[PDB]
Amino acid sequence: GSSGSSGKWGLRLQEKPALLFPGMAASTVQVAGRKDYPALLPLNESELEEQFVKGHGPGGQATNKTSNCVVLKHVPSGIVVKCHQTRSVDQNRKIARKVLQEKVDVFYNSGPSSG
Repeated sequence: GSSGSSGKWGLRLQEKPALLFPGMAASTVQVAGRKDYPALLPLNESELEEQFVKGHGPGGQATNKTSNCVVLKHVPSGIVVKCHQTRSVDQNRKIARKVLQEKVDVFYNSGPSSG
């Protein structure tokens, strides 16, 4: 075997610390809080397609009969509705339009329903 040594002497220096300065304290935007800003959306009546019931085809049970049942649906939303309030087609149209408007509103303000 063998051995050895190394008397590595040395010196050092230092001084007192100095002062510092403060930093900025900015701010930023927050969440919306709410999430249902829109409601009862404008349903353009000139953008809809209606249908009229004259009877029903062979379907066994039920098989609807001739009535002033006006049918209305939303094109982009595909939601359909069948209302019958009076014997007047144009009165039933209005009533069908308002009920469809309520349904399309939530379909735009929210998502689908199980699908």
